[PDB]
Amino acid sequence: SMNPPPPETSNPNKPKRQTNQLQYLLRVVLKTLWKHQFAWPFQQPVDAVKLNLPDYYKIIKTPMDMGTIKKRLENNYYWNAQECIQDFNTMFTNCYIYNKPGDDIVLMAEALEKLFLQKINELPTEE
Ligand SMILES: CNc1cnn(C)c(=O)c1Cl
Repeated sequence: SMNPPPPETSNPNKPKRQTNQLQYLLRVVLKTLWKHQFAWPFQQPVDAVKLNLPDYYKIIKTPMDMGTIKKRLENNYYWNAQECIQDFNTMFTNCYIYNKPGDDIVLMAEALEKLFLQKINELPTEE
């Protein structure tokens, strides 16, 4: 079984804007998570072929990862901050759905989610 194509990261047919919250999601949220000791498994799409996990994309129909989110933010793919927050939420939920609770990857995802929630609880004000 092949990997699926990665999620779309640009689209010239959508209007674009810079906002306080979107800037914060890249400059603070993404950048801070990216530096975490346990960020590496979440920095790019899950390579189910190399991991020999052909059931990964049988189970996970909405893949998401921080590499994709980073590109989306850089490419102004999101109009609303919540679209980006939803992508982070999806990334964590995918990990929890697919993996066994005792797996290191879940411990890692949970550590990142803790940091994520700390950062989004300090989201700046909307225009
Ligand atoms: C490299 N990241 C991985 C690898 N395997 N699985 C099952 C995952 O959920 C993740 Cl995030």
